[PDB]
Parts: sequence; C-alpha cells; structure tokens
Amino acid sequence: VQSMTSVVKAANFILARPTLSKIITPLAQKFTAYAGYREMGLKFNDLLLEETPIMQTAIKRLPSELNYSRNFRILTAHQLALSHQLLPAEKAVKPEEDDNYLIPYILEAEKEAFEKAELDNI
Amino acid sequence: VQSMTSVVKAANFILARPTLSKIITPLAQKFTAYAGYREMGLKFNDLLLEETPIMQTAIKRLPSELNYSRNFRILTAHQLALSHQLLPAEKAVKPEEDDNYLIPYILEAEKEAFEKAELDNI
Amino acid sequence: TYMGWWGSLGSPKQKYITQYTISPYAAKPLKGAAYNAVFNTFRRTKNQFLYVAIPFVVVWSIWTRARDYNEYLYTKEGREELERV
Amino acid sequence: TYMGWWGSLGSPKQKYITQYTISPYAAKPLKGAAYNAVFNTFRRTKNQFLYVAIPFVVVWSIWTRARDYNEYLYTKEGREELERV
Amino acid sequence: NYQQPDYSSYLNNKSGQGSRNFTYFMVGSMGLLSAAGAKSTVEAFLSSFAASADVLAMAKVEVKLGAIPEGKNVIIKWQGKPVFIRHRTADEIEEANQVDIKTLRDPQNDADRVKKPEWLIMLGICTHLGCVPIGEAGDFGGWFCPCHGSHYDISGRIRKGPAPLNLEIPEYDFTDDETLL
Amino acid sequence: ATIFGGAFAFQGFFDVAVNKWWEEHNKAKLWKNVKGKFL
Amino acid sequence: MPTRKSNTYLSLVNSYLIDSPQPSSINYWWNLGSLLGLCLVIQIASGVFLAMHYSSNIELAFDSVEHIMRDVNAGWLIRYIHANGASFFFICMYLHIGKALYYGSYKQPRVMLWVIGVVIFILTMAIAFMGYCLVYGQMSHWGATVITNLLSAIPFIGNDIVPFIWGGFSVSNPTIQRFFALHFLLPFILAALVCMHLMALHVHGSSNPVGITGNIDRLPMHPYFIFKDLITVFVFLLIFSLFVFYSPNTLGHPDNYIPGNPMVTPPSIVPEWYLLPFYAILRSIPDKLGGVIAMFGAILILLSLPYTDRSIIRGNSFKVLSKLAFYLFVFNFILLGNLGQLHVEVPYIQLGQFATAYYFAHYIIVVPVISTLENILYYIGTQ
Amino acid sequence: MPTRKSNTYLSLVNSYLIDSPQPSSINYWWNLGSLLGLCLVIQIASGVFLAMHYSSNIELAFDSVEHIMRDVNAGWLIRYIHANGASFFFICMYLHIGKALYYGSYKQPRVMLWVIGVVIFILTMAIAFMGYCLVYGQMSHWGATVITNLLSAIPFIGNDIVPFIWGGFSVSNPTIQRFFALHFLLPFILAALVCMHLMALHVHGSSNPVGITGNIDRLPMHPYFIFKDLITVFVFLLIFSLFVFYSPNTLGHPDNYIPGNPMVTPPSIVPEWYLLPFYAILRSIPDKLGGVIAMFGAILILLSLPYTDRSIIRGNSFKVLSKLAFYLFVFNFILLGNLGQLHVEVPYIQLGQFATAYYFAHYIIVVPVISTLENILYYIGTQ
Ligand code: HEM
Ligand code: HEM
Ligand code: HEM
Ligand code: HEM
Ligand code: FES
Repeated sequence: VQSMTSVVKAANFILARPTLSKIITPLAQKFTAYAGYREMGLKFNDLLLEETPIMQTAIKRLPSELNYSRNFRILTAHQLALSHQLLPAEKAVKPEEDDNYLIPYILEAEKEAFEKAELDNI
Repeated sequence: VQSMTSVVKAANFILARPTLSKIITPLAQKFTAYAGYREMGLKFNDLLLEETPIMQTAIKRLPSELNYSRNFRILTAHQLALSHQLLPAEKAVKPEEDDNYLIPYILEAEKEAFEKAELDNI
Repeated sequence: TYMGWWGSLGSPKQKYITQYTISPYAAKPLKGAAYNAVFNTFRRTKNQFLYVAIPFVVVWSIWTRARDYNEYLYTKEGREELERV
Repeated sequence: TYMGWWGSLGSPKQKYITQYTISPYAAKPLKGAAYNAVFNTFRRTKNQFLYVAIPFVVVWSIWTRARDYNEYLYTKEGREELERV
Repeated sequence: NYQQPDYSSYLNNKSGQGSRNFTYFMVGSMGLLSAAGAKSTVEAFLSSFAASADVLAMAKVEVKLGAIPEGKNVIIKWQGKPVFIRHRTADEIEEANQVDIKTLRDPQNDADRVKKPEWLIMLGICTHLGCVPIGEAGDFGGWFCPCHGSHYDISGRIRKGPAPLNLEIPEYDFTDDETLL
Repeated sequence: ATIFGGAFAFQGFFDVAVNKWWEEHNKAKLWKNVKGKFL
Repeated sequence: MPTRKSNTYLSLVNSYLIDSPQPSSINYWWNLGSLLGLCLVIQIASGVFLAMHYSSNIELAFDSVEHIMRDVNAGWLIRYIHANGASFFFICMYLHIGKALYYGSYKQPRVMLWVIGVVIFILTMAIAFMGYCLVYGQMSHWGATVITNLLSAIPFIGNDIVPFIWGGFSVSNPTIQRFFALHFLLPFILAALVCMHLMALHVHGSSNPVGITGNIDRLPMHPYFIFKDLITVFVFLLIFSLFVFYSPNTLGHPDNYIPGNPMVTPPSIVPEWYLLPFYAILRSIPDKLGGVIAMFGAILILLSLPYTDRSIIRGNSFKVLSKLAFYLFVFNFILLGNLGQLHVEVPYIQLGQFATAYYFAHYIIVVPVISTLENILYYIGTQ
Repeated sequence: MPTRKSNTYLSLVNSYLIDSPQPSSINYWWNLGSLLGLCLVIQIASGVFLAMHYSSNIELAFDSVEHIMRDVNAGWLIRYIHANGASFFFICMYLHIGKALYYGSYKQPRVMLWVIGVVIFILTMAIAFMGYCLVYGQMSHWGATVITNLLSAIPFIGNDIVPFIWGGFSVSNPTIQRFFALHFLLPFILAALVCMHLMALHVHGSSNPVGITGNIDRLPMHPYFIFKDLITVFVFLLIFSLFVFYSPNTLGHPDNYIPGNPMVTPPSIVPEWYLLPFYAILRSIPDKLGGVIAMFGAILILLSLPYTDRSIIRGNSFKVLSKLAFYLFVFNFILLGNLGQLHVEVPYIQLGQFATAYYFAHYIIVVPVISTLENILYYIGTQ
C-alpha cells in the first residue's frame, strides 16, 4: 500500500509545476468523474482502505459530525450497491463537496508513525 | 447422576431402622476408610461431581472460610496424586473431620430446584 | 481483528441514522423485476462496456492477425514465407 | 462451560494459599527414582492388588474349569460325555 | 415520532394471512423439489453399488452336466457360492423315504428338495456362518459344517448343529444331461 | 418426516410425465416400437 | 500478543497443544489420546504408501500384497507397520476406553465427547475390518463372507442390502474394490470425527484420576504433558518396533497368507484379535438377527453408560466396590475376546452366553446398582 | 442461549453459515466460494464412487473406466460428473480468482487468506492433473510423460527425482498406481486447506464490491446469501446438467479415449482445458528449467500481487485505468489458454512469448504503476 505521505508528496510534486499541473489536473478531474463513486454518494476519502492501523487511528480521531456523515454515506453506498441503483445527478456528490476531509488526519497519523520509526532507529 | 436429596432419603431410610443401621454403618465406616480418599487430604464432599448447575450453585454459596479450606484440600490432593505419595496417618483426614460440610448447601439447591420444577408443572 | 461479532462489528460510533423497512408478506415481491432487469441491466452494461470492449478489441485484434497469418502461411502461396521462417 | 482459559478457569475465589517451588536447574533430577520406583511402586501395587486379583482370580478360575472340562471331553474317556452333550 | 417514507406503491394488494400462505406454498415446493432431486441423485449413485451388468450376466450360468458316478458329489461355481451337484444313488433316495415330521428344524423330503434322485442340486453354503461343508463328514450321512460341526442330511435337511435352516437348493432346473439355471 | 414421503410425490410426478412424453416424442425411434418391422 | 496467539492457525495449535490447561494430576493414561492420534497418522501415512502399490482387483489383491512384501524397497516395513499399527491402534483405543470407564470421563460435562468416542470406536472397527478384507487371504475372504451373511439377517431389507454390499452375488471383485475405496476414505472421516472429539474435549477439558475439579490447579501443556507425551510415544514406538521388526505376524493369523478360495473354507473363522470380543458376543446369541443386534449393542451401550452410572463422585479411584466391578468387567471382556477365537464347543457355548450376559449386565445392572449402593455407603459413613 | 450457539458443533455451523455477518452489498460473485465447496463435495462424492470400480493397474485403468461407463448401473453418470465437475470446479475457481483480482480481496487484512487461496490453486491443479493421468488414454499417458520429462530439468536432483516420480524408468504401472493413491488422498488435504481458507476468511470477514468497510451495514447469512447461494447453486447445477447429460465430452479431448500406447505419440499433446494457459507459458520459455520455473512463477506471483498492488483504494469498481488493465490481463490469460492448445507455429511462438511477458508484467509492473498513478490522480482530482 502507498502512504498518504507519499501520495501527497507526488501530488504536490506535480501540482507545483505548471506544465504537469495543466496537463494532469483536467485529467484528474475527468478520472475522478468517470470513477463513478460520486454517483453512489461516496466522497473520495470514503473509498480509502480502512483496514490498516494508521487508517483505523485516523477514523478513530475524526470529529463527531464528520464521523456520522461518513457512516451515513457508507451506508447509502452499501444500499445503492445492494439495490443496483445510482443516485440521480442532482443527489450525487458534487465535485466541490468531495473536500478531502479525512486526508489531514491520515497525514497526522503517518507523521506520528514516521517519527516513531525514525526515533526507534535514531 | 443421583440427586443428593435421593441419597439422603436412602441414607435416612437405612439409618432409621436399627437392624439396617447396625449392619450397614460399620460397613459404611469401613468402606469410607478403604476408599483411600482421606489419606490424600480430601473430605468426602470434595469428591462430589462439581460440574452440575446444582452443585456449582452450592459451591458458589459456600462461606469464605469453607471455600478456602476446600480449595486448599483440593490443591493438596492434586499435588499428592501428582507426586504419587500419600499423607502420613497423623496428617490424613480423620473420620471426625470428614464432617459433610457441603451437604446442607447441596440439599438447599436441590430443594429450590425441586420446588421450581413442581410449580412449573402445577 | 477488523470484524468482530454482531455486538461489536468494528463500525464507528453510529448515530442519528434511522433505517425504515417493510415486512415481506406486505411488499410486492419482484416489484419491478421485469422492467428493471431490462432497463437497469442495459444501463449497467452501458456504463461498464468500454472497460471490457477496449481490452477485448485489442486482444482479439491481435489474435485475429496471428490466426490469419498462420492460415496464410500454410497455403501454396505461404510456402515460401513459411520456409523463410 | 466448566473450564475457561487461563485468566478464569472457573476455580472458586482462592486466597491465603502460597505455592513455593525451585528452578529445575537448581533441583536434583531423579533424586530417589531408584528407591522410589521400588518402594513406592510396591506400596501402590500392595494397595491396588486385591481389586485386580479377586476379579482376576474369579475369571481365571472360571476359564480354567471351562478349559479343563473342554480338554477332558475330547479324549477317549470323554467320548461318552461329549456324545451326551 | 416523525414522518415515515411512503411505501404505498411497495405495499402488496393481497390478504394478510394469504401472502404468507403463498410464501409457505413456494418455500415448501422448493424444499420438496430439492428433496426429489436429492432422492433421484442419491438413488442413481447408490444404484452403482448394486450388481453391475457383468455380474448379472455371469450369474445364472449353466453347468456342464452329464454322467458321473452314483453317490459322488461334484462341485460347481454358480454365482460364486459352491454348488454340490450329487448324483445320489437309489440308496440315498430310499434313506430319504423315511419321513421326518419331528427332530428336524425344517421337515422336508426329496419331493421338493430334488427333481430327480439321479441329479441332486444343493448349494454347499451352510446356514449359520455360511461355509463350505465337507461332503462326507456329515453326522447324518450327508454334508458336514466343519466350522460348527453341523451335519447335513442326504436330503439337505439340517440334522444337528447351529444350522438355522436346511441346505438351500439352488433354483437350477434340469434337462437332458444339462443344468439349466 | 413428511419430507421423505413428499419427495416421492414430486419424483414420481416428474418421472411419469417425462417417461410419458419421451416415448411419445420418440415413439417412431425406440426399440419396442420398431421391433415389429424386423421380427 | 505473541505470534502463537495472534495468528489464527497458530492460535488453534496453541489452544490445543501449547497452552491447553491440563490438570496437573493426570496419569500416563491421559497420554493414550495422543498415541491414538499418532496411530491415526501412522495408519494413514503407511496406509497411503500401500495404496501406491496395492491393486484392488480380486485376482491381484493378495498377489499385490506379496509384491509389496517382496518387491517394493521397504514394502515389507510399510505393510508390517500398517498391520501391527492397526493392532496397536486398537490396543491404545481399548486402553483409552478402559481409562474413560475407570475414571468417570463419560459423566455429565463430557457426555458429548463420550458419544463421539463411541462413534469413533464404531467407525474404526469398520475401517479395520474393511482393511482386513483387502488382503484377501483365506481369513480375509471368509470373514467378509460371514459378516455379509450375518448382515443378511435384517428382517426385510436384509435380502436386498447384502447384494448392495457385495456388488454381486458373493464376495468377489466388486466387493474387494469397494472395500478398498471405503477403507481408503473412512480413515479421513475418522480424522474428522477425531477433530470433533478434540473440540468436545476442549470445550470442557479433561478429567483427573482423582475426579475432583482440576480448575484449582492446572498446568500448561507445552512444558508439561508434551514431554510426558514424548515418553509415552517413545514407549509406544519401542514396543511397536519390537513387534514390527521381530515377530511381526504374532498378532495376525497364519491362514491369511493363503490366497482366498471360496470353494474351501478354513477350519476356523476368527477376526483379527481386536474384534474377537464382539464376535464372541455374536456367537453367544443363537438367532442371527438377535446376534447382530446384541453385537451392535455391545458397543452402543457405552452410550447408555453415562446415564446408568448414578454415582455422585466421578471415577473409580476412590470407590471400593466400583473398582471390583470394573476389573471384573474388564476380565470378562478379555474372556469374551478369548472365547472369540475358540470353537463352538460344549463348555464354551454356555460360557460365552454367560460372558455376554454379564457383559451387558455390567452396564444395565451393576453400574447403576453399585453406584447407588456406594453413594449410600459414602453418605452413611461420613455421618 | 439458543441450541445453535450453546453446542460447540452447532456453534461452529452457526458462526460459518447461519450468523456469519456478511456485508449487505456483495454481488453474486461472492457465491462462487460456496459453489467451489459444493464442487469439492461433488468431486469427492462421485470420486469415491469411481474408485469403487476403478482398477489402477496400467493394463486395467482404461478398461476399468470403460467398465464404469458401460457396465456399472449409473457409472456413466458418475464418470461424466467426476470429469465435467472437475472442469466446472476449475471454472468456478478461475471465477473466484478473477473476483479476488478485480475487487481487492487480496489486500491487507486478508493477505493470509489469499496465500491459502494460491496454495489451494496449486494443490488443485496437481490433483486434477493426477486424476486425469488415471484414465490412461493417449493424452493421459503422454501428458504424464511430458510433465515428468519437464520436471527432469531440475539442476542436479532432476535426474534422480523423476524415477522416484515414475516409480520406474517411464510412465508405467507404478506411476499410475501412485497417481491413483495420491489422487484419492490429496482431495482431503485440499479439504483441510479449504477449512484453513474458511478460517482465514472468518477472522476478517469478506470484502465488498465497493471496497469500503462493510461493518457499518452487515447482514446475517441464514435468510440472506443462503438463498442467494441457492440461486447460484441451482444455476451451477443446471449448466452442469446441460454438460453432463448433453455433450459431456465437449470439454475433454477425443484422443483420451484411445488407450495409452507409449510407442505412438498422438499428433498433439495438450492438458485438459483449464491447465492450457500455464502449459502455454511453459512453451513460451525455451529452456526446460526456465519453462518450469516460469510456469510455477505464473502460479505463485499471485502471492506477490498483494504487495505490488500499491492502491490505497480496495478493488477496481471505482478505478478507471485499473479496470482496463484487469480486463486486458483477463483476455491475455484467455489468449494464453488458447495458445496452449495450438501447435508451436510461426506466429504463435512469438505471440505466446509476448503473452507470457505481459502476463508477468501485469503483476510486476502494471498493477504497481497503475495503482500509484491512480492514487495520485484521485488525490489531484479531489483537490
Ligand atoms: C483416533 C482415536 C482417538 C483419538 C485421537 C482421541 C483423542 C483424544 C485426546 C487427545 C484426548 C485427551 C487426552 C486424554 O484424555 O487421554 C482424549 C480423551 C478421551 N478419549 Fe479419546 N480419542 C480417540 C478415540 C476415543 C474413543 C474410541 C473413545 C471411547 C469410545 C474415546 C474416549 C475418550 C474420552 C471420554 C476422553 C476424555 C478423557 C477424560 O477427559 O477423562 N476416545 N481423546
Ligand atoms: C484408523 C485408520 C486405519 C486403520 C485402523 C487401518 C487398519 C488396517 C488393517 C488392520 C489392515 C489389514 C492389513 C493386514 O492385515 O495386512 C489394513 C489394510 C490396508 N489399509 Fe489400513 N487402516 C487405516 C487407514 C488406512 C488408510 C488411510 C489407508 C490409505 C491408503 C489404508 C490403506 C490400507 C491398505 C492399502 C490396506 C491393504 C493391506 C495390505 O495390502 O497389506 N488404511 N488397514
Ligand atoms: C478437487 C478435487 C478433485 C478434482 C478437481 C478431481 C478431478 C478429476 C479429473 C479432472 C479427473 C479426470 C477423469 C477423466 O477425465 O475421466 C479425475 C479422475 C478421477 N478422480 Fe478425481 N478429482 C478430485 C477428487 C477426487 C477424489 C476425492 C476422488 C476419490 C476417489 C477422486 C477419484 C477419481 C478417480 C477414481 C478418477 C479416475 C477417472 C476415471 O476412472 O474415470 N477424485 N479427477
Ligand atoms: C475449493 C476451493 C475454494 C473454496 C471452497 C473456497 C471458499 C471460499 C468461500 C466460502 C468464500 C466466501 C464467499 C466468497 O467470497 O466468494 C471465499 C472467498 C475467497 N476466495 Fe476462496 N475458496 C476456494 C479456493 C480459492 C482459491 C484457489 C483462491 C485464490 C487463489 C481463493 C481466494 C478467495 C479469496 C481471496 C476470498 C475472499 C474474498 C473476499 O473476501 O472478497 N479461494 N472462498
Ligand atoms: S459353520 Fe458356522 S454355523 Fe454352519
């Protein structure tokens, strides 16, 4: 698995340089729209692989409102997959609501883990 | 398994009659002496089959001092059987100390169970 | 582990979500089986077609080229090229 | 159940009991194995002998009488008694 | 509490106890169809245990009959078990002439135990713990079961021993110098 | 139970239905119907 | 947690082998269980190496066994292992039943375990018998024939079940082939039953020679009862080697080395020794149906035992009369086994009838009567 | 507590069948496992009924199979089952691997499970191949011969291991007998491996088509996904009947009905269809040692897959590029299977080399590269 630290490292490596930014970012939005997760009510961070101690810590340190909203969105996605139907365009998650809410907590978890690893090998 | 209530019923049926008492009771003492459990520190009521709800309740309702004494006697018996040795005659449980300490609680548990069964079929 | 039993499945603290449902014996079974199995199945196939068609088109084009070349090789006109290989 | 794992094996509240022991490396192995395996083994056999001897004596007496009678039947002097049976 | 979602369209039109009755009907129909299919499959598989066509063809095999010394007991191999074909002389027939309504676990006579005295057919397998009897050790003059010492009469009747019945007579028919099973 | 007995009902029903439809669809081909011509 | 607990498979191995809380007072008899498992491996292991050379066809079975004996490199060793190891499997299983009968291992908390035990026993007997039928010696063939003929005594289905058992009209090629298939298989069903036995043991743990609860003083299994199991295993293998390498045919019957001939019965029909007792019971009852019913009861009555044993105290170790009764029963069982191999003769028919009578009387009279009498004697003695 | 939880045996059956908290969003693909288990039963069931009639001798193997087909009552049914059911066993296993590859069922919490999966796969192939060798047709014999000749390429032990496999100097009676024994056996080892598979599944549960955690909405299994299992099972049995009863030899090869003759090699040697892909890989590499290593890598690289998959999101259902890569891989695998049966000819040698190259490149390049690219694309798009 790739760490959010490394994913964000690469993403900021690309975003800083105008040529790669202009080429990719339109392709990034196009890929995220064709991904089809937004049509099921899921934000991107709902898709993240929860089954890891870092990620488990990240969810365990979410605020109350974000935690409950995530629970409801995951349940809605499960129900939609269960009934083989999608949210109408008006009810789907819009690009501006895919706000990367969980990334900061995962980054903090990885920062803690990386400092612990570095200091254990001081 | 024979309910302790039935065992006491039979025992008093025998004891009440002087002829049967005079015949059995000497054989009763001789049988409990030859049984060999007393030389291992066990009183009679230590041998009782613990793995029954009635018996388990009876143990659960023992006084603290009797409970700890029973625990130590059982532990001593286990150690003796483990090391293949017996207590010296002076340390073995004398006939007077084989005092039937647990029977009252067992009989109370049996009485409660029998009352519950009788009323459930009223 | 990441999945306990029913009492504690590892789901985060869930709250404010109300789940309504109706019993069977009181719902129309196969409510929209006929219409859905056509329209929704077509919709799903439309969404997922390209992912199966582009790889299939590529692989089957390669296979067709190889098969046609092999058939051509073993003919009275493919004898020379077969010898050269 | 009637036996849990190590934390709670189902034993009653146990208290006031102290257990002492010494390391195996600090203890003499097979101390009185020579003397024990003779004297204590003889003691155990003495205690348990009658329970194995009386049943064995009864069964082997029955077997011996049966075997001897069978041997007697299949002989020139047992011919008549065999015929009667 | 609050306003429930409207299920009007999802609600069934059928009676309260009727729809569950129909559900029972189809669930039981599924169960019993599955039981019938399982019965068919299990019967088909177990039918393999039964005698294969080869074994059935091999059985009911005629035996090469013909002239043989009177009183001599021939042996055959019909259906695995030995067949003790004996051409008992007229002396054996005369001995069997003595009727026996008692002292015989199954009173019978050559009237049914053999079609003709010149050709006697009888399976050699004993009754209790089926074994091949000795053809001349019988206490009654016929076959003897060495395993238990049982004695088989010249007519095949069980005279003594642990015999549960009499010497079974195969279903072999007779013909002109041939055995027709 | 009644499962054992009921299975017979369905097994026999399907078995007889098929063993009555088959010898009607194929009556012109089976042995028992053709043997007359060669006898 | 340690790797031996976090991992699922290592967690199971830990629960059953490393940390299983055994009582500290268990004798060497409790090692027999392990031996049986080891034997179950041997029977399988060596067994799998005989199917690699055994040809199940009737006209090749005995010759194939002889090919194993004389031609395969270690074939003689594998065959002797597989045979004497079945004999030792049954020795250890009889000891494991005798222990469970002496100590009240069959009583309230462990009845299910006991039940599985009985089933295992039943199943094993079949397996063993079926395996014997594979050698197709004289004794092999005629034992198969006698078993099938007796099973033909079922009231109505008997006449129809036996041809299914034979696959023909007598013990022949289909019978031996199907016996080989079922004999290769049923050992794995027995492994499954053994796993069920182990789960039913683990739910409540094992008993004690003293009978009282062991929860007060239990010990782990890895330091203790693993190196006790090693002692028992090496004693087992030492005696097993005394048999396999020296006098390997002592337990077997010589007639089994005569290729099976349906037309000539051997002088006497006897199973392998471990089935003799039941065989004796079978011949004690005259009626064939009665004989089979009594034979199967001779095993199934172990199921009745946990309920007929009315003793408040588990086990025999502290009971005088019950110990005499148990040893009398054991010696009568050995007497039945001995009568199994003896001919039906004047004294022995009556002796076998009496032996079977007392064998069943043990379970249905002596155990209940003696247990109740001893309960009363205990209570009167202490007062 | 309910009897389905108090009793340990019923407790296990409940934990796995009646109350297993399956996620509510699983497709019909998750039913394949049950089918595989069902097939494992069928393979065993019919299998146990074929060994009751199959004679493993080389001079009797093919005649014994024909005796099953022609003489045994339902023998034709049992053989056609045991064969087409193996073909369907591998159809369902390939579908179960395809599902686990599409959805990230091999990712972190279930890596252990995945490993047993692979082992099962490997083991199964052996079993199937070995069983096929039992028919001892032309293709059976020559497949055994080719396999052993290829295994003869091990650097030093190769010259010595092959006689241990052959049990002689060429595929002969000992080879067929040992194949029969190990083929009867290894299915039970596979049953044990399937039990381990189910344990590793139960520890962490099953995944979802959406990939996200199912803990938020999990359903029991008795009223849900047992009746879905019945749909999948009955569809499986309906297609299995369309094959077994109608055109049962479609999946097999006609040359397998010609009794094995070492002195005449058939025009072409192909495994049974489900092993064709790997066979193709074996021929794509010229070196014999290279070929066998490359093939076993083609099977084992599934183990590397969970670590080369650098995807933060489980599964392909929400990934554009990875879905294209997966379907391209699946179609290349079918292309390899197709090339397996085709003669080594001018275009096909190069096409097979390229197909093998891309097959391995999938795992070691495309999955990591595509997963990393899609992680970056996801993060950039949301921002
Ligand atoms: C392959 C055959 C068998 C195996 C591998 C097996 C396994 C075991 C094991 C591992 C133990 C624990 C160790 C011990 O208590 O000695 C045990 C105990 C036991 N065995 Fe078995 N068993 C087998 C057959 C049988 C049979 C046939 C019976 C009775 C008919 C039986 C009755 C018991 C009982 C009741 C216990 C519990 C002992 C106690 O708790 O006091 N077993 N068994
Ligand atoms: C607890 C399980 C088993 C028991 C108690 C057992 C016992 C026996 C016994 C007593 C025999 C008679 C052999 C003789 O007297 O020469 C036998 C034969 C045989 N058994 Fe086993 N067996 C078991 C499992 C297996 C297994 C798993 C196999 C796998 C192949 C197997 C293969 C055979 C074979 C091939 C024979 C033929 C005997 C021969 O050729 O010498 N058995 N078995
Ligand atoms: C997953 C497990 C198994 C698989 C995938 C499998 C598959 C196969 C296949 C494909 C064949 C080729 C048969 C043919 O082409 O005619 C075969 C043959 C055979 N298998 Fe299985 N099998 C399995 C387990 C078993 C088991 C447990 C047995 C137990 C007896 C067994 C017995 C046989 C026999 C006797 C044959 C010989 C084929 C014949 O005589 O027609 N198999 N197996
Ligand atoms: C007899 C063969 C097999 C049986 C009976 C079996 C059993 C099962 C069962 C019951 C499930 C749950 C239902 C499902 O997820 O479809 C499952 C899932 C799975 N199967 Fe198997 N399995 C077998 C072989 C394999 C093989 C060979 C592989 C891979 C090489 C594999 C990989 C998996 C994985 C990874 C899962 C977990 C799926 C998930 O959680 O999304 N299985 N298996
Ligand atoms: S010989 Fe056993 S009863 Fe006839």
